[PDB]
Amino acid sequence: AIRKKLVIVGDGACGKTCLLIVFSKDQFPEVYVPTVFENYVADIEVDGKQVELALWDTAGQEDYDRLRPLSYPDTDVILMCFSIDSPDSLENIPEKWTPEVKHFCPNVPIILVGNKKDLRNDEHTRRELAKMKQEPVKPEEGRDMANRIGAFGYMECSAKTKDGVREVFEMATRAALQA
Amino acid sequence: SMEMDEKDFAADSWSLAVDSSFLQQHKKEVMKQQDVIYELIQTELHHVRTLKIMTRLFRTGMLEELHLEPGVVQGLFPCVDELSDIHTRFLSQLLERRRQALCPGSTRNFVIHRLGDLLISQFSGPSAEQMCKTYSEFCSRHSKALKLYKELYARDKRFQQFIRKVTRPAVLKRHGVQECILLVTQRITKYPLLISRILQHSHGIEEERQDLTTALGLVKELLSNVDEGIYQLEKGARLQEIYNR
Ligand SMILES: CN(C)C(=O)Cn1ncc2ccccc21
Repeated sequence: AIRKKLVIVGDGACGKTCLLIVFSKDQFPEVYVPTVFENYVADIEVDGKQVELALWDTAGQEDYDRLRPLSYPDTDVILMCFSIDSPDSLENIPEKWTPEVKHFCPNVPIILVGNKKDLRNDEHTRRELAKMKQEPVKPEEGRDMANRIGAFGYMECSAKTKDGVREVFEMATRAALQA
Repeated sequence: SMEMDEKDFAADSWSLAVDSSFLQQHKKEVMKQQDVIYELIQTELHHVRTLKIMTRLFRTGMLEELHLEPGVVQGLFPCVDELSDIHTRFLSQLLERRRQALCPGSTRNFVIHRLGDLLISQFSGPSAEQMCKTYSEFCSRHSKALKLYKELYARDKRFQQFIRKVTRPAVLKRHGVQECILLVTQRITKYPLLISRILQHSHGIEEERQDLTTALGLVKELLSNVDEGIYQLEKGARLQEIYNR
């Protein structure tokens, strides 16, 4: 089992902390959803290769430009997250998070991940966003942003229902193993 | 971590730590407030435990088993004793507040109503000055510590055997040398998230809502001062590289 390192980046509202929690427990918490994630080493077997994938969050580091890059050394794969119920989080991907990740993690694969895909057809979500002349992110808008920023791939998931969460982390492991 | 504290913080939440008959006596908003305070104390207990792995397992083991050059162990673990002193004292105060709150005849049923004042004390005066001075130094030596560890692991056979030996047990899975350094760096930026969620469920008593509002501002002031006092030290960097920064 080789050791690989994953770091998730994105705005505070993208749901990155919840995604790391639901993956590490293989369960959306039924009693208490933790405010914070410390770290985790997941045992993953992808395509017959065994890997120990260390998981890290950047939540709470968004306003601190000198503390935040301390999470980046020796990273093997970046998960760049946005929320599908938040077009503003997708707008921040190409000129805030992408230049930073490419500077501190050169040649490290980036997977653009659209979180909260369960809210794309949520009526309360559609009514609230319509007030600010907005709508949930379309699948093609996510694919085009991933293509534009030079992402390794584009994926979607829902931490609430667990759909697509395992696939994201198995693909991150595959990306971390590439030359 | 001592067994008494581990058992007290073994449950996933405060609602699962207390007796179900004691839980039933509280309103929904108090259970939500207590679940977040329990998360803050339990993660502080884990943070202090991370600092003890660095001081007792790693640092002390290298001094008593290996023959490294002078100033190498200090370079690997900068400010670990000072950090351990700040957080063991803060953990002591948090656990003492939980202990005083316990019902007579019980070692698990408690409600903490007055956390704000303790947080204002930790993030103001001399203790905030020491946290700022210590994190500003530690975070500025982060990259030098990681590069020194990699050189030692790759070139020293006895150091590599030592690391492989002490990190082999399953309880050390998340706690290698580099993982411990990032766990500590990331700790301070977890406080605003926890304090803000505690504040969200502390409107019942105006004085408590005000004390947590003051505590949140003091934590953010501290983080801004630490962030502004960081410059990565580099072994071998010349003065010219430094003043042309
Ligand atoms: C001209 N410079 C300094 C850069 O292009 C490097 N860069 N890019 C993003 C970023 C964030 C923090 C620090 C330096 C960063």
